[PDB]
Amino acid sequence: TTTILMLPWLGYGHLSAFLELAKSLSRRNFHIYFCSTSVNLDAIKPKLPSSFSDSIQFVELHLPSSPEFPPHLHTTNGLPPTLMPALHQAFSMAAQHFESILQTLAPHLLIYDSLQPWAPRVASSLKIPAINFNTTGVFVISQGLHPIHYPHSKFPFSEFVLHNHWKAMSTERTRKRGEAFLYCLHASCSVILINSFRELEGKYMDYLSVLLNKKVVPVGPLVYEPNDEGYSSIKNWLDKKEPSSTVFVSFGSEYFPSKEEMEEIAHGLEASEVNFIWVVRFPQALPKGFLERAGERGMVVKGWAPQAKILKHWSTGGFVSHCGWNSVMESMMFGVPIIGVPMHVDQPFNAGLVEEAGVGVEAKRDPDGKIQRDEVAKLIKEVVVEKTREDVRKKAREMSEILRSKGEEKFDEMVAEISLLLKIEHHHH
Amino acid sequence: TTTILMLPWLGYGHLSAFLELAKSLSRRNFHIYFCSTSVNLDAIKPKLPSSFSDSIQFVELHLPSSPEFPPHLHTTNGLPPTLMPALHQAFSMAAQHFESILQTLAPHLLIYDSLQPWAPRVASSLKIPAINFNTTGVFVISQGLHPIHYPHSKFPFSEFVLHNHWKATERTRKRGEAFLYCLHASCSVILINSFRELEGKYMDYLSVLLNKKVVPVGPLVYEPNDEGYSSIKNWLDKKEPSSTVFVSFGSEYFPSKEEMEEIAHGLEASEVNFIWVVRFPQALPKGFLERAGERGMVVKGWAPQAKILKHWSTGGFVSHCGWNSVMESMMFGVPIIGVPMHVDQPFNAGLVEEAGVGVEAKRDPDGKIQRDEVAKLIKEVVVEKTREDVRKKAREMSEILRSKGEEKFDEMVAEISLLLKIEHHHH
Ligand SMILES: C[C@@H](CC[C@@H](O[C@@H]1O[C@@H](CO)[C@H](O)[C@H](O)[C@H]1O[C@@H]1O[C@H](CO)[C@@H](O)[C@H](O)[C@H]1O)C(C)(C)O)[C@@H]1CC[C@@]2(C)[C@@H]3CC=C4[C@H](CC[C@H](O[C@@H]5O[C@H](CO)[C@@H](O)[C@H](O)[C@H]5O)C4(C)C)[C@]3(C)[C@@H](O)C[C@]12C
Ligand SMILES: C[C@@H](CC[C@@H](O[C@@H]1O[C@@H](CO)[C@H](O)[C@H](O)[C@H]1O[C@@H]1O[C@H](CO)[C@@H](O)[C@H](O)[C@H]1O)C(C)(C)O)[C@@H]1CC[C@@]2(C)[C@@H]3CC=C4[C@H](CC[C@H](O[C@@H]5O[C@H](CO)[C@@H](O)[C@H](O)[C@H]5O)C4(C)C)[C@]3(C)[C@@H](O)C[C@]12C
Ligand SMILES: C[C@@H](CC[C@@H](O[C@@H]1O[C@@H](CO)[C@H](O)[C@H](O)[C@H]1O[C@@H]1O[C@H](CO)[C@@H](O)[C@H](O)[C@H]1O)C(C)(C)O)[C@@H]1CC[C@@]2(C)[C@@H]3CC=C4[C@H](CC[C@H](O[C@@H]5O[C@H](CO)[C@@H](O)[C@H](O)[C@H]5O)C4(C)C)[C@]3(C)[C@@H](O)C[C@]12C
Ligand SMILES: C[C@@H](CC[C@@H](O[C@@H]1O[C@@H](CO)[C@H](O)[C@H](O)[C@H]1O[C@@H]1O[C@H](CO)[C@@H](O)[C@H](O)[C@H]1O)C(C)(C)O)[C@@H]1CC[C@@]2(C)[C@@H]3CC=C4[C@H](CC[C@H](O[C@@H]5O[C@H](CO)[C@@H](O)[C@H](O)[C@H]5O)C4(C)C)[C@]3(C)[C@@H](O)C[C@]12C
Ligand SMILES: C[C@H](CO)OC[C@@H](C)OC[C@@H](C)OC[C@@H](C)OC[C@@H](C)OC[C@H](C)OC[C@@H](C)O
Ligand SMILES: C[C@H](CO)OC[C@@H](C)OC[C@@H](C)OC[C@@H](C)OC[C@@H](C)OC[C@H](C)OC[C@@H](C)O
Ligand SMILES: C[C@H](CO)OC[C@@H](C)OC[C@@H](C)OC[C@@H](C)OC[C@@H](C)OC[C@H](C)OC[C@@H](C)O
Ligand SMILES: O=c1ccn([C@@H]2O[C@H](COP(=O)(O)OP(=O)(O)O)[C@@H](O)[C@H]2O)c(=O)[nH]1
Ligand SMILES: O=c1ccn([C@@H]2O[C@H](COP(=O)(O)OP(=O)(O)O)[C@@H](O)[C@H]2O)c(=O)[nH]1
Repeated sequence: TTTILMLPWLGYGHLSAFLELAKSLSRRNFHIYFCSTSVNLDAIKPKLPSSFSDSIQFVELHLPSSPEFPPHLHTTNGLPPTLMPALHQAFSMAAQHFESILQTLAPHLLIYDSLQPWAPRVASSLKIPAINFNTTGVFVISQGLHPIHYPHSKFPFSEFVLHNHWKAMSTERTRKRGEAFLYCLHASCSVILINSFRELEGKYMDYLSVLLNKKVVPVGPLVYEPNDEGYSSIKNWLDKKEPSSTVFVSFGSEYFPSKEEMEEIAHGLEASEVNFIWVVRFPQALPKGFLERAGERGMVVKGWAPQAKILKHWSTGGFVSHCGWNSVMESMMFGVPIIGVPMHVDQPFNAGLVEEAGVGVEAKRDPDGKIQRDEVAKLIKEVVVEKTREDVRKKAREMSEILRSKGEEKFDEMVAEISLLLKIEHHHH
Repeated sequence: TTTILMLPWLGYGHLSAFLELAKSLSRRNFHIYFCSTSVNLDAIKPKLPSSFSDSIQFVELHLPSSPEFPPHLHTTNGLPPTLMPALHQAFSMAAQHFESILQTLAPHLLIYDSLQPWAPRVASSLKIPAINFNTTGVFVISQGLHPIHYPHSKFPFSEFVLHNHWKATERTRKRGEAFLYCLHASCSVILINSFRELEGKYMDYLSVLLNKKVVPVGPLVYEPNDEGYSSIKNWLDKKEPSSTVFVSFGSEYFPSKEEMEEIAHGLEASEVNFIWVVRFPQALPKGFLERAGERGMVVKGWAPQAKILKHWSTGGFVSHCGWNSVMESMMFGVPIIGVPMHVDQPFNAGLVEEAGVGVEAKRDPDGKIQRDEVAKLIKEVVVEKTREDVRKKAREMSEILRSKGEEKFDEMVAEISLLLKIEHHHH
């Protein structure tokens, strides 16, 4: 039995995408060691059906621990942003435990995320072949690598323009971050895997492959679908609404919008008169009277909501989303138009790809980089409340039809590449 | 590797349901020998993706052959109804070749259909455990078995009444004895293509009446990925959403000229868009296609039923209510307009109506189809959509069925595991 150890970065969206990939490999008769910190393994375990537990086994990675940084903070999920430097420093210090895990389990293959340059170095030292898996889409990576080779040329194959707000958000420190990220891709054996699909990003995949001089293999759409978490009361509330009348509002697992940002979002929801379910979180807030004036149109869920189940409900007509890639992939699969309110990292590029595909719209920031309640209201009105953007709704339906038609063949290329790589390395061993 | 030989009855609907069940066992690491006549194996091979061919292997069963009854007629698909006695007799005579196949391949398990009492007998003689798999739903079986045990009491848990057209001695008893033997002879359990949200109380009742465990393995529904589709798709793409009915009477029925006349006039009066599969043995009123214009399309011989039912333009399914077609329509959320023809179909239409995911065009007292019934129901369900209730339940049923996954086969796999562990001891 061929064994693969999988090492996602310590973020919930990363663990989620890796676990969907783990199931696909389990269905192809691989045995999977799924390796993360205990707090992340606990968070993702409800997403693993019991039928997989014989072939997908959780392996705890130990980070350095202190009473000031204890194991329940060894995740980006709800982490105070100012502990991100500590979290990254401790993850890099896990390389010795990770070496011991690889020596004990001796897996045939390592699949690793793009935030751990040490991981393919440890694997190589044990003669364990290793492949990089990216849980972003392709667009953002191609946009970052293009200016390195073509500093005086516009990015081709897109009219996307990154807002000045993110253009400025020591160039030497920024360079070293990019060198570590690219090393993870560059070090990958023969191919890199990425959670995307050609109908959406084929031209960018081909370009990235030319730029990196490595084959890019899509393995998406990777989308978790559950089989209470508070859904019983949420479903009963959604059941009282008209079809396609409600927006779900969420900024993912590792972002806390500021008070000023929440004000613009809240006033936008209010002016649109939409029904809304809004997940509000606080690290491990709303205008006075906002909920009271919303009345039965609004619901705030504290901490966490059953995102997939809400997006699949017949009452849901829109998704006000930070445009994290898993959330975008879910919304496309479920056919819910995205109203993009991107915040940072890959999100503004994801919102631009959503907009260019015609399956969603982006709420634009003002020149000073602030969210605009007027934009948010206008786009919710057009996409959900009055539905004058029938073009967006049609493209969203058509994309979901495309994504629902994909099956296990989406993994054929990855499996063939893994097979070839292990047969070659067995010779060289 | 545990091996299973599967022996459907020689009908396309049966091979279809058996192949979907074969795929589910293959994903559970069984090796499948899929056994049927060559004409049937040829017909079903497009529905088997290449990824399965290493673990689902086709095995040819030979029936007796003659120039008057050659191998391309060894199927009910498009077969002249007056050759059905010959096909059944030929299938019985295949029991010898079937024994040789079981001896050669030595499968660990036989799964067999309900039209071959000799099959579990051959398996038993070779000490091969055998399980019956039914490609109907359960309602029809419980309705047939109930009056045997309760001749003076009405069937419970349903108000369905079988029209006198289908109501109307020793030969009938002998047919029922052979069918029930297939179920009764099954080892430990019978398998059936159904699911509890739709037929739970009937499964429980059948299990009591047969004194055997009934294990559901449904919904079993083929979904594809040309065969004419590219042109049909371009035609559907020009229609309004949910505006079009697909019309089909399955693989082994040819409606009479009289029936075709009533269906045709019902379609015309409704002013619905329609795609209608019309077949001739291995027809329409004069001017009907002309007057229909671009509203109607006749497809000769065969159509990509699943792709059509899944299209955004399809709002209804005028169906003979064969069980695979009912299961597909429920899975895809398309309301059924039932025009059942024979065998289990009037019972299936009754269950559809009871569940509220479709409606049944009722026949006249003398058994004739009524063009006014067909037109009225198409108008109410598809064209005017005043039966919002039917469309909603169809949608809610589609969501239920889409929520099911690989767990629907857990009970079957566990029973198979137990049965083989027991019989390994005894042999
Ligand atoms: C800084 C360097 C690695 C940083 C890490 O360091 C590692 O640390 C040690 C211990 O930790 C490890 O043990 C490793 O040994 C050591 O890593 C080695 O680092 C050397 C360079 O120091 C590589 O040579 C060698 O391979 C690699 O192993 C880090 C973060 C851990 O410190 C990065 C890795 C990805 C990479 C190679 C990119 C992406 C891909 C490349 C480009 C430049 C040019 C090429 O691209 C081609 O250029 C043509 C002209 O335009 C195009 O025509 C064509 O299209 C395009 O393909 C290429 C594919 C090589 C490019 C943009 C380079 O600028 C800079 C590179 C950014
Ligand atoms: C691989 C690289 C990713 C870079 C890409 O980003 C990613 O891109 C998205 C795709 O779009 C992804 O999906 C992720 O979401 C997104 O990642 C997030 O990005 C946001 C803001 O951008 C952060 O807020 C958040 O935290 C981070 O996770 C990028 C920037 C190219 O885009 C990661 C980022 C953090 C980082 C730089 C750490 C931490 C700090 C560094 C170390 C190595 C050495 C240095 O650190 C050493 O240690 C101490 C630091 O002070 C000092 O003592 C000493 O001087 C120094 O040597 C250094 C500072 C460079 C170290 C351990 C590196 O190996 C590996 C790095 C892990
Ligand atoms: C198991 C039984 C199924 C009976 C059930 O039906 C099924 O129920 C649905 C579920 O709802 C299913 O899904 C199927 O669609 C539906 O099936 C179809 O039903 C329609 C009309 O309803 C036919 O048009 C069509 O053909 C048939 O497939 C039923 C009736 C209970 O409902 C089958 C049907 C035919 C039959 C009776 C044959 C053929 C003929 C018979 C033999 C056995 C012995 C006899 O043979 C004679 O033996 C004599 C010596 O004793 C000789 O004198 C003589 O020469 C010889 O003929 C006999 C005539 C009874 C024989 C070989 C039997 O083993 C097995 C039988 C195979
Ligand atoms: C006619 C007979 C089989 C015909 C075939 O023959 C086979 O042919 C030989 C070679 O071909 C083979 O070698 C087989 O040996 C030989 O088959 C044997 O045939 C005898 C009876 O001759 C059985 O005894 C024995 O098991 C079985 O092996 C064939 C091929 C000719 O077609 C049929 C099979 C299914 C069956 C048993 C049913 C369904 C289930 C049963 C019922 C009635 C009573 C029971 O039901 C219970 O009744 C209670 C009171 O109401 C309720 O309390 C409870 O709820 C309910 O469970 C029971 C479960 C047994 C019932 C209605 C019976 O009438 C009649 C039966 C119809
Ligand atoms: C540490 C990293 C990698 O280890 O350093 C690598 C560094 C070399 O950058 C490599 C790559 C990113 O760019 C290659 C570049 C040299 O290409 C020049 C080309 C565009 O020709 C134009 C040139 C001015 O004019 C053309 C002239 C012939 O007319
Ligand atoms: C914002 C969002 C983040 O999620 O977008 C990310 C995107 C920007 O991706 C950046 C990444 C794909 O490239 C990083 C790059 C900017 O770093 C430069 C470094 C690798 O140069 C190497 C080497 C010296 O260059 C050789 C050159 C001098 O010839
Ligand atoms: C009348 C019902 C509902 O109105 O519809 C009939 C239809 C549902 O039948 C389909 C079939 C599935 O069930 C028939 C079979 C279960 O029993 C038939 C019986 C006459 O054969 C003799 C039988 C073995 O003998 C047993 C005993 C009397 O010896
Ligand atoms: O309240 C919530 C918020 C998020 N999610 C899930 O968390 C994932 C978030 O990943 P994404 O890539 O969208 O963004 P990230 O959290 O990485 O920023 C997605 O699977 C969402 O469905 C959820 O289930 N409930
Ligand atoms: O033109 C056609 C007619 C039928 N079918 C398929 O054939 C099966 C018919 O089986 P059903 O149980 O509905 O009735 P039967 O043919 O057994 O009477 C179903 O999978 C249909 O999708 C098809 O694909 N194209």
